[PDB]
Amino acid sequence: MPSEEEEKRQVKQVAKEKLLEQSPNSKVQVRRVQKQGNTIRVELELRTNGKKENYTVEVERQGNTWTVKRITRTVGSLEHHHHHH
Repeated sequence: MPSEEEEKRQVKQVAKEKLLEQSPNSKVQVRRVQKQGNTIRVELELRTNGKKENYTVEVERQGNTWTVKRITRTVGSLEHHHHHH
């Protein structure tokens, strides 16, 4: 029986390893998970030297196997410095 509880264990592991394939110097941790039918959107948080990029590895159920639809990264823009020197 494909136990739903075990499905999180698989998907979040696939998700983190993909981010570790994109950036082996970074240490990734799970941030948020959403079961949406076949497609699980797992938000993760990838931490690096002076970087912290929130990703979303959107995985899909094809048969028994979990395939990555996309790896999304948080979009950046110019901010307003709270601290001024």
